[PDB]
Amino acid sequence: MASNEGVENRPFPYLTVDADLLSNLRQSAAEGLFHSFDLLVGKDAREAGI
Amino acid sequence: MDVHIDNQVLSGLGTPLLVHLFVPDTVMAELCPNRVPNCEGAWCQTLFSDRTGLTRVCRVFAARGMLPGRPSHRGTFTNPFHVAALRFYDEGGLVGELQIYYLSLFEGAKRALVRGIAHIFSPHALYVVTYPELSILGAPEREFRFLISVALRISASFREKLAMQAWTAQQEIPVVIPTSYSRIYKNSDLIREAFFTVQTRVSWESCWVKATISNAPKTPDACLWIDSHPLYEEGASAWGKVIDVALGTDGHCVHLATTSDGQAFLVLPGGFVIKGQLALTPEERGYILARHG
Amino acid sequence: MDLKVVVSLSSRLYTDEIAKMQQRIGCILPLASTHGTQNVQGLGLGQVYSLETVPDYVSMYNYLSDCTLAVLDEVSVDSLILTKIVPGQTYAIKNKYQPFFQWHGTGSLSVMPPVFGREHATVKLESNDVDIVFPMVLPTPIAEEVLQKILLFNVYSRVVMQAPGNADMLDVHMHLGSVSYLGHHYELALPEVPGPLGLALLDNLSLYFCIMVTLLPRASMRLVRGLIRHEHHDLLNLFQEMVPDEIARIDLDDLSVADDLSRMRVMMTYLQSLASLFNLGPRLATAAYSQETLTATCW
Amino acid sequence: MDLKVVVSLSSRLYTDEIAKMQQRIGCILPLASTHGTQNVQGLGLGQVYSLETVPDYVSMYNYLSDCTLAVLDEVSVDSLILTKIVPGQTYAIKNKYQPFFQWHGTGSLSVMPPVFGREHATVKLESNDVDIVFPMVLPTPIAEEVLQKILLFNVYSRVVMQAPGNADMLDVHMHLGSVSYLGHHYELALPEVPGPLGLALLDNLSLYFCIMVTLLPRASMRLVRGLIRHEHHDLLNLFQEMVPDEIARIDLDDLSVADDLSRMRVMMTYLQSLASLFNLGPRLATAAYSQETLTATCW
Amino acid sequence: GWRPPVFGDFLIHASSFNNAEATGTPLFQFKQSDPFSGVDAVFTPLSLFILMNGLTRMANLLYDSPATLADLVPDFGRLVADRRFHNFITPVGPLVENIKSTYLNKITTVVHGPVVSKAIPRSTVKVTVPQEAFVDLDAWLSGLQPCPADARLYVALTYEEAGPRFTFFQSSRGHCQIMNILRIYYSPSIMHRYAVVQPLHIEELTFGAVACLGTFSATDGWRRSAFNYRGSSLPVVEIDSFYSNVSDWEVIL
Repeated sequence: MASNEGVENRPFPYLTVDADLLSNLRQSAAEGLFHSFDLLVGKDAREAGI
Repeated sequence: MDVHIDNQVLSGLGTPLLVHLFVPDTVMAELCPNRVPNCEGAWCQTLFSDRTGLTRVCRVFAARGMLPGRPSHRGTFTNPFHVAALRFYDEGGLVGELQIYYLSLFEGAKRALVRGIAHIFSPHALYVVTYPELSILGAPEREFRFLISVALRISASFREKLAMQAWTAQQEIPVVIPTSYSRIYKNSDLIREAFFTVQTRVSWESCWVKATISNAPKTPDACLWIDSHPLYEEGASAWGKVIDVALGTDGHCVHLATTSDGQAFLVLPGGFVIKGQLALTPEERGYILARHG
Repeated sequence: MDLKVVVSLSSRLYTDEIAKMQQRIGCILPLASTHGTQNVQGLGLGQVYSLETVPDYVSMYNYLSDCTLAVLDEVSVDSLILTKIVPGQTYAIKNKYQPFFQWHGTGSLSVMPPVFGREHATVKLESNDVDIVFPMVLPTPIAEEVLQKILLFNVYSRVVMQAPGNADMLDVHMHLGSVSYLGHHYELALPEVPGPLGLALLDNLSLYFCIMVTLLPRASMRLVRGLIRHEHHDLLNLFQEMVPDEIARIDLDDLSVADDLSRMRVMMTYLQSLASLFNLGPRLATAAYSQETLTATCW
Repeated sequence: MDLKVVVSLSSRLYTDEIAKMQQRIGCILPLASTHGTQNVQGLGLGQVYSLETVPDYVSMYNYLSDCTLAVLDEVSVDSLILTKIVPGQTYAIKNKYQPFFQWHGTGSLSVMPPVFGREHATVKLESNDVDIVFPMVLPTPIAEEVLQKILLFNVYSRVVMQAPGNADMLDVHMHLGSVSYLGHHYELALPEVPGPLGLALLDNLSLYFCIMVTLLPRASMRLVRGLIRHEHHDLLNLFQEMVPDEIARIDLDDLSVADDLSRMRVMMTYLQSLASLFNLGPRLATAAYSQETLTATCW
Repeated sequence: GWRPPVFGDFLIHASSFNNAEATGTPLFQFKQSDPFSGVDAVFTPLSLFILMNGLTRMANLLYDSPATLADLVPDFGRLVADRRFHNFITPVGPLVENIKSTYLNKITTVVHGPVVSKAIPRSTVKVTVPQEAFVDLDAWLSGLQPCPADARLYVALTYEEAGPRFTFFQSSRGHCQIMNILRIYYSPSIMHRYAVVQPLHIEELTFGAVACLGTFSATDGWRRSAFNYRGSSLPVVEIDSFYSNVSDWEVIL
C-alpha cells in the first residue's frame, strides 16, 4: 500500500519486547505482507520534533 | 519587396518563374468584408483551362507600403487566358479567394517600376512591379457551370424525394410554427423561392463542397456542414458553417444542411425538411479534390 | 550560510488542501525573489502559465531559469517553509510525481515546466484563489528527448499548415506526441497553435545552421557515399542503396588535407556553442538514491 | 572533511609494480564507487577499456562523465591510498603520463581517455591479476586539435581503404603528425590500422559525425524554409544569401513526408549527443605550474 | 565565509604595466612562444584599447610609445585575419597587490574565489571598470520580470571594421539566453561587417567570443567613482563582493 497511512512518527515511549521481529522482514516488506509500513533511513531515524 | 528575394533564394529555386504583383486595398475590399487584416498566409495558385488542370500553392507575404514615391500606390504589397487564385485567411473566421488573370500581366510587365492593370473577374486597378533582374470566353466560365450543374442535379433530386412522399411535406425538426394562420397554406410561395435562389447561388465554397472533402470517416459522419442564404436576396449569404435548430425557428432562412456522405436537407421556415441526394462522378471528385485539397 | 524562507499565507486553507500539500512535501518549486518573506503569487509557477492563455513552453523555461528554485520543507496552515539552492551545497531531495520515472544513480537531473499533465502536477488553492504548479524534474536524456520533441513540433505544426492531411495524421501526433520509456508510453500536451518564443530560438538555430553549412568537409560525405552503397550497417539503416542526390552534387570535387583541417577547425569552434543553446535547464548531479524511499541525494 | 580513502589489495605486490607506482604518484584515476574502500576492480578503467575487447569511444565518454575522479597519494605493499576530488577544494598534480605536454599557468585541464598504445597508458597488476588504466589529461585547445586530427585521419584512412587513388597518405601524415601549441612541437602517432574489423578507438565518432554532416544541409534548408514569418530575427534573411546555390535548390517533395520527421529527429539526436563531447568531458583549472618541480596547483 | 581565494603570482616587466593603476582592475594574460618564465605580458583593458586602436586621451597619457606592446604581440595583424586572437586573451581576475620593482614588477591577483587582500585578516576590495566601453544589457531591452539572486559579468571581444573592440556586459538572467540577447544587441554592427565578406574565405566568419568572468552580489547595483590621476576626470563603475570564475570563450554570430 501507501507508505504512511496510520504511521505516526511521534516519539512514543515504546515498550521493550524480548522477542525478535526481524526474521525475513526485508522480503515481507518487499511483498507487502503487512500494510501501512514506513521505512525510515538512518539520517531520518530519530525522535521527531514535538 | 523583401518577399521577392526571399522567394528567389528559397522558393524561386524550387519553382522556375515568378511575376511579382502588388494589390491595392480597394481590390482587397472585394473579398474581405469589414476587415483589414495583414495578408501573410495568402496562398497563390495557378489554374489553366481547356488543356489540363493543376494548382501550385505558395505564400508571398504582404505588408502595407509607403515606399512608392507616387502617392497613388499607397497600400498593400504581395497560353494567356487563365486564372491565378489567392486564398487568404487569418486566425479568425475569414477565407477569401481572389482571381488574378493573364494579359494584364504580360502587357503590364512593360517599361519605382510600376504599371496599372485591370481585373477581369472583380474589376479594379492593380499595380505590377518589374524588378531589374527580370478560345477566350469559355476559360473563366467553367468553375461557374460545373458547380451550377451540381445545383440542378441536387434540385432535381429533391423533387424525386418529394415524388417519393406524395408531394406534400414532412417536419423533421421540432420548431413550433410562428402562428396558426389561415393565410399560411400559400407556402408554395416559399418553396419556389428555394429553386429561385439555389440555382442562382454558385460559389466555390459551398457547403456540400466541404462535405465532399472529408479528413476522417467518424467525425464527419458525426458532423454537419450547413449554409443559410436568406430569401429573395436581402443580404450577404453565409457558407461553410459547422455544427460541432435555431435556423428553422427564425424566418428569412432557407437552411441547407449537408452531411459528408452527400446527403442534403433543405429546411424551410417552420421546420419543414426535405431530404436530397447528391451525385458526383469521379471527375467531379477529382476537381474538388484538386482545388479544395 | 543559513538558507530558510517562510512564505506567509494570506488566509487559511482547508483540510482537503493541507492533506494533498503535505503529500507533496519534499518537492521542487520555483520562487520569484530572494527574501525571507514572500508573497504567494510569486511562489506559484501559475503566473507564467495561466489557464486562459495559450501554452508557451520555452518561455516557461525562460521563467524557470530566472526564478531561484526551492524545496518545500514544511506545509502549515498559514506558512510554506522552504529552503533554497546555493549552487555549492548538498541537500537531500525526494521524488513523488504522477508521470513517474525511476531515477538512476549518477544520472543528472533537469527541471522543466509541466508539459505532460495539467491537473497531475498542480494543485489549486480556491481558498486563496491561486494555483501552485509543481515543475517536472527528469533524468537528463529523456529531458533532452522531450526538448527535441517540443522544438520539432514547434517547427512541424508550422510546416503542415493546412493542405496535406497525410502530413497531419502522422507528423503532428507520432514522434512529437508520445514519449516512450522502458515498458511505458506517456502523452504530451500539444499546443493548439504553435505560439511565441520558440521561434526566436529557431532563428538562432537557423543562424548557426547556415554558418555551419558554409564550412562543411567533403571527405566525410565521401565516407557516407561509399559506405551506403558498398556495405551495410545499423547506423546506415536509415539510408538504403539510394543516396540523396544532394551529396552527389556536393561530391564532385577532390579531397585535400589543408581545406578539411580548417573546415573541421571552424566546426570545432562552433559546436562548442550549441551546448548553451541546447541545455536551458538547471543541472543536478545525483550522488545517492533510495528506491525504497524515493529520496535521492542530489548536488 | 577528511576524505582520503584506502583500497586494500588481495595479494602482495611485486617490486617492479611498487617502483612503477612510485613513478606515477600524483595522477588521476576513475573511481567507480563514491565510498572509497571496496575491491580493486572499481578503481580501474579496465572494465570499460580492456585488452580483450575492442572499445568504442562513447562508452568511455559516458563512463568518465558519470564516475568520480581520484588522485593517488600513497602506495604501500598491501594498500593504495587515494584522495577523492570534490569541487571547491584545491589539490596537487604531477604530469606523470608519459607523453610530456606543457602545462601553462591559468590553462584549462581536460580529462580525456587515451588514444595512445595500451602499454603506454596502463599498468598491469600480475599479482592481483587486474589492470589499472589511467585517463589522460591534456590542455583544452590541444585536446580539441587531437580529436580533430585523429578524426580527420580516420576519415582519410577509411576513404583510402575504400578508394586508394583519391587520398595520398604522405599528405595526411605530414599535416596530421605535427601538433604545434605555443611554440612547442609535439609529434603524435596516429592509430596504426583501421582494418576490416571495428577499429581501435574511433569509427564511432566518425560515423556519428558523418551521418550528422550529411543530414545537416538537408535539414537546414527545410528548417530555413519552415521558419519564415514576421517576427523572425532579421539576420536570418542576411544569411539567406550566404548558402551555396546547389544546397538552396533542393526540393522538399523528394524526401517523403514522414521521412522528414525521421531525418530531422535522428539529426537532432546526433547533434545533441555530439555537441557536449567537444567540450571535452571533465574540466579543471590550474593556478600555478612548476616546471622544475613538475607540480600543478589545481582546483 | 567561504574558503580563501586561490591567489596567483605574476612577474611582469614594469614598462608594460603602470604602477598608478587602481587596486581592483581586472587583468588579462598573453602567452609568449619560446620564453615565458621571464615576462608574463599581462594586459589591462586600457592597454588592450591601445594594442587594438575621453578614454583615448587617458589611454595615451598612461601608455606612451607603443612598439614594446607591438613587440609583445607581433602577430596581431595575422591573428585578426584568422580570428585567433581571442584564443590567447585569457582572463585572470581583478588586481590585489603590486609590489614595486624597477625592471620586473610583482602582480598578485585573484584567479578564483571572493576578492580580498591578504596582509591583515582579509580586508576586502572591489573591482572597477570604466563606464564607457561598458553596456548594461539589462537596461537595453526594457508580467514583471523576476528578481534573481545573482548577477553575472560577461566579456565579449568583437572584430568590427575598425578593428577589434572589447565590451563588458552585466546581466542577471541566465547563460543560455545572454547569448541570444547578445546576438540581438550586436545585430546592427553585424549589419555593417558584411560589406567585404565575399572575397574573404571561411575563417573570417566568426564575429566574437564570450566568456563569463564572475558572479557579483546582485539586488544592489553599482556605484560611480572616478580616477584621481592628474588630468583624469574619468568616470569608473565599481562593484563589491565579487566572486571570480573566469569561463571559456564561447563563439557568437
